[PDB]
Amino acid sequence: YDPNEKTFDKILVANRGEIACRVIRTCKKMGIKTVAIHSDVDASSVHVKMADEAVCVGPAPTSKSYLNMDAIMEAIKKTRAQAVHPGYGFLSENKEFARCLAAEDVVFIGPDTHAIQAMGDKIESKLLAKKAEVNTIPGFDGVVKDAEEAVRIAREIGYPVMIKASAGGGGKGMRIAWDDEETRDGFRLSSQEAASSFGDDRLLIEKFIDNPRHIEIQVLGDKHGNALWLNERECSIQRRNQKVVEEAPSIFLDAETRRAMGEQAVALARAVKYSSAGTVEFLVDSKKNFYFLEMNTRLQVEHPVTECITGLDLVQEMIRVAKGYPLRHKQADIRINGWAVECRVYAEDPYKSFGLPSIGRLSQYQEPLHLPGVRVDSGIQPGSDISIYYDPMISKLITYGSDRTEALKRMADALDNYVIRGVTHNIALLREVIINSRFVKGDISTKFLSDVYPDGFKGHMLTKSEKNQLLAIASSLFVAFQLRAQHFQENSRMPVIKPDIANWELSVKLHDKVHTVVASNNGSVFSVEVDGSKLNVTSTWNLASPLLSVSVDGTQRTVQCLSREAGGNMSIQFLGTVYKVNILTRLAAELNKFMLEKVTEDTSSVLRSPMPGVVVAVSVKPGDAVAEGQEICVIEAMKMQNSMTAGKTGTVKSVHCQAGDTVGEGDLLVELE
Amino acid sequence: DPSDRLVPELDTIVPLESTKAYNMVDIIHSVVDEREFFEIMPNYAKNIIVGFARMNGRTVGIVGNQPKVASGCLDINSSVKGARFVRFCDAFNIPLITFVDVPGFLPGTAQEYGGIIRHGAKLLYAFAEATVPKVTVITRKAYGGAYDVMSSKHLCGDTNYAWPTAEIAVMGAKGAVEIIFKGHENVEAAQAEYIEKFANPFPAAVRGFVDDIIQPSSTRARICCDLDVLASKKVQRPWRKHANIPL
Amino acid sequence: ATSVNERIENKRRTALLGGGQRRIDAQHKRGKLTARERISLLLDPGSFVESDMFVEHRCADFGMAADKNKFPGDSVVTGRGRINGRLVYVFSQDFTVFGGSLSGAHAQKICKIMDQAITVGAPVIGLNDSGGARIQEGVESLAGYADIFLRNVTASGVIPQISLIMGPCAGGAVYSPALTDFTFMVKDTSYLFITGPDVVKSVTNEDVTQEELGGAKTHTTMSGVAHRAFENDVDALCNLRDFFNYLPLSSQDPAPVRECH
Ligand SMILES: CCC(=O)SCCNC(=O)CCNC(=O)[C@H](O)C(C)(C)COP(=O)(O)OP(=O)(O)OC[C@H]1O[C@@H](n2cnc3c(N)ncnc32)[C@H](O)[C@@H]1OP(=O)(O)O
Ligand SMILES: Nc1ncnc2c1ncn2[C@@H]1O[C@H](COP(=O)(O)OP(=O)(O)OP(=O)(O)O)[C@@H](O)[C@H]1O
Ligand SMILES: *C(=O)CCCC[C@@H]1SC[C@@H]2NC(=O)N[C@@H]21
Ligand SMILES: [Mg+2]
Repeated sequence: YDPNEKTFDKILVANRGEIACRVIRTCKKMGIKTVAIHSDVDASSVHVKMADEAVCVGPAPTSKSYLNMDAIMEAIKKTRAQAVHPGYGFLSENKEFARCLAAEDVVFIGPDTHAIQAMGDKIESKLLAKKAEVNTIPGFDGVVKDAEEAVRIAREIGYPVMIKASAGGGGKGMRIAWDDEETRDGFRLSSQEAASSFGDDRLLIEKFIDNPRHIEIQVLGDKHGNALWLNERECSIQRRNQKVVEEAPSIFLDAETRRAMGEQAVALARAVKYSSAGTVEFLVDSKKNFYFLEMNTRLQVEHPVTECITGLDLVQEMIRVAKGYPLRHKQADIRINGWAVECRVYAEDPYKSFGLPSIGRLSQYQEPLHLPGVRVDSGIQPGSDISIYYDPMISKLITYGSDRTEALKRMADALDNYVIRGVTHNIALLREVIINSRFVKGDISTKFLSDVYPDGFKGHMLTKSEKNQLLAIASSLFVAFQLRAQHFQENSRMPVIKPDIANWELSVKLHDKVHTVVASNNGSVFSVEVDGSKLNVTSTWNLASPLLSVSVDGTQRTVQCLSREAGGNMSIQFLGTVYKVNILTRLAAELNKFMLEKVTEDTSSVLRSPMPGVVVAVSVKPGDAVAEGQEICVIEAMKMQNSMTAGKTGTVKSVHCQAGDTVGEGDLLVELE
Repeated sequence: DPSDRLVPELDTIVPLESTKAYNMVDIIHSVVDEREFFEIMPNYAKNIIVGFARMNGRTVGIVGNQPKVASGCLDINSSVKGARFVRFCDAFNIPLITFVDVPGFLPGTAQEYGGIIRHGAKLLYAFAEATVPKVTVITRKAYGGAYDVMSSKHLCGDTNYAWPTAEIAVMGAKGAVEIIFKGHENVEAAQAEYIEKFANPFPAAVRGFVDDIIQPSSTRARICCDLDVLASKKVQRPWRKHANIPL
Repeated sequence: ATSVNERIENKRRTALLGGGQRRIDAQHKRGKLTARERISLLLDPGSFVESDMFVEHRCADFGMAADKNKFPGDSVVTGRGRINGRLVYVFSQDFTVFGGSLSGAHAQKICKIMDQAITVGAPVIGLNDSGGARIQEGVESLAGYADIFLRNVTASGVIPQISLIMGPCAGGAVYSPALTDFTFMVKDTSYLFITGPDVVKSVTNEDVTQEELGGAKTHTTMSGVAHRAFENDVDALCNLRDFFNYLPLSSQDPAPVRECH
């Protein structure tokens, strides 16, 4: 971070979230004044209060705040901005933004307009790759307009078929077809989808490849023609075609393949004249047959993982090459210095479609910065709220180490000490995928999340020893709370006679099983007998801290007590998964048998709102005897459209999901019969 | 739960613009020890919250307004519910903590025919008679006589705080302007003068009606310390067999 | 689009700066401290809780309605703190703002502190340096003095009152220290007289300076008004901290018992 050389004096970031905080921090490292833009809602964000000066750019929605380009130029000309940084998404890869910035004296930190035009659509990128000795996925070249021609082309190219619309992208418009009839099915359904979404109708048919491990290469170039490749990243684990867990050093590849990929990527960058930092993505199969997938002319969200193995700051290099300085590193300097794995903590519910986005404020928020080998990139803070207008992004958690196993151990420790209260996160899913057997071994693929959980995410299937440990921890916590309840101050008028309970007999109900537990206290150590098995739990027993560190039979565990009730209910986060238990005294448990259960009037035939959002399409009508699997309605929520189906055949009695309305979670809208 | 624990989540809990509501139960949970709160009458008179909590291990009674329900207005049911709890807490030496966000009393002919005056007087009596230490925090607003009913400084209150988003006024700004500037025929410059002159905690702070304007994130540490010094509070009142509550 | 937070910020800054930076410098050049650092030296570190920071005077006569005559705090800093772990209520007059002379808001703040102390049962320590009463304030200054005197008499024998004169107290500001249990002065910088030397020369036709008329020596040697005299402000504050440990917090408490070796 040498400030001796001449550098810009004012930079205006044109993005929000954690990337805005990261770029602001990097600018502040070099002693550069930083300007930030925000909507009305984000006036109290961390990035606006960390930047030097903040400017409102319109109302809350992205269309009138972060897509109001004229507002961006107005803010720039108000603030005397020398440069501008778009981060990722939004206006990062807009040709009109680039030409408007070039019209003024402001300089755009990133790729030039030519690269954006070249990489905007798949046809031009594919032909440029073909003429630049780049391997590509086999198939027909050009836009297919006839269904019969499409199925014939599928016949020549091969039995597997994939259809993807030209341009657009971002996890939509991609379909898989198998047979010729299925080929034409995919053809016209993709035509309809493209017409509805973008209207280009430029869908492309190509030879689909199974087990397409998603690897990528980070390329960095300057205006002088020098370009380098920054090792590689592995980003195969996805759901709905978005990465959630990704790792820089790909264990699948070796040294020679990595060198070949780097040389090919730098050759492609030279061919396209890429003078900025970008990513090139490849789909490697089981036989190490590399295939060009796409090249992103913007900073990647997973850039921190590849900037720690190389031990460099990428945003500083991006700013330097935007200024025009030559690269100060060569290909021989790029070296691997360990291992790095990082995950994307979202505001989603993993039990619904591998993450259903949710909303709410943050009552409690704490990050494990004190743990070794932990790096957190978050654009939120205690008190921040998650709206239905932006991506349900919470944080990026990065762990670096000497090798894969130690880095994964640090990562699991980092999740175990991550405190979020107020919204529903996907920490359990990340924990499960990072402690999976095949993930540890290395055998992973694109459809890993789909085929490991065929029926959807269910949570941690804890074993017998882990179940005993959890039961012992819960019983010890219950006894500790009961003992703390008896510590009053001295009265001197009515002295307190403390009860003398040698052993606590408890009936812990977990899932649908009742366990008999005997708990004894000896100072700070609890001896717990669960169904004859003996365990020792030792801890400081701080009942106020959100995180509790305990030792069970010499094994260290971290526990979060999400909730507790006087009736016995207790929700505890164990191994990243929230378990609900019911702890009762033996006398109370035996007296509970004589007591009637409360009738619940929710025996199916109820269609509430799984997530809060705006209804965009309704496919039901009062009196419709729709069958199972029929979509009740379509809900849009913060960059995701979900069409929940029907679990059983029934006749709709009343429809309360009027079109163009916002509904919260659990809003009953259809009651079938 | 440490006494000096900060609560930064409360720095933006109150919306910047007035017509939006928020949950006072969130503030109560954030302030009290271990975020534990035993609510009394949770399903009756939802526009007011009364309950028991602990600060630094000492039991306290929490009374607050609910902007979610009825926009925080006061009515008969809420007045009685608050008054009985305040009377009990005062009778059994339990400190009182109040969170004030009220636009006044709920209007209508149903409230007048039900005796809203008597029950408002019940609540005002309950707060005024209390001898136990009382701490008051004004979150967003306190308009009219309700500001007096919510344990103001002049009811022998012990400590009063105001958040930076608070405002204490006689009545609504529009109503005050239209009732004071009838003969001036100005509704634009006078409105701005009133808005950026009296829609703020500064008139009360200058008048000394609030001891300080505190950042919300420091409210808990600001309260516990007060409860340390008010534990030995003792006052004397004229002798009487019993007073005549306006029941 | 409201700047109320920023207004709070500059009001806090102005109240902390008192009556001005260059006036603070002039007040330092005569070997004296300001009220805020005086309180910071007197009390335990990180224990001062201030009250009525944003209170100023009401006067609208003789041109005090102007924005230049509106000082938040209004020539007095009032609050509570701890000495060696024991609670105490303190007020310090600010000689910068209008010479420290008392007005309605000044007496209101002192009366509020005294009422809180008598309700809780804690001693009151008052650092006094004021030129008298604001003449343009009117009879409100006399009302404030009468309220202070009434609270001093009512609390006499209930809680210990300690007065430390660290500046030129004159006029009606001298009756409050004499109405407390103990009166302490600082040498060569604090004066205590009902009437100034110029009026004495005008009336009785004799020449005396302030030092021999109301200085620390003439009140600790021949007048019997003050009980002790200290070299400077720091020494006086340290000695008052030492002296506070002897006294009980209230008349309901027995004599303090410390650890004896
Ligand atoms: C019960 C009835 C009463 O209270 S009789 C009040 C006393 N009668 C007077 O005329 C005040 C005379 N006393 C003083 O001026 C100073 O306090 C004395 C004791 C002389 C201190 O000496 P010295 O350092 O020279 O004062 P100074 O020239 O620096 O004056 C500083 C500012 O203080 C102010 N000040 C003081 N007393 C009042 C007062 N009662 N009312 C209004 N203002 C007062 C003065 O205005 C003076 O203002 P400035 O900063 O010099 O412009
Ligand atoms: N030809 C293909 N064969 C197999 N899987 C493919 C193929 N093309 C795409 N995929 C799958 O679809 C995913 C989406 O890839 P891609 O990066 O092109 O999508 P995008 O989000 O639209 O683009 P970008 O991130 O470059 O803006 C890939 O990660 C891969 O899992
Ligand atoms: C919107 O407010 C945030 C946009 C987030 C972009 C996401 S994440 C990375 C993917 N790449 C892209 O262009 N959209 C997707
Ligand atoms: Mg891509």
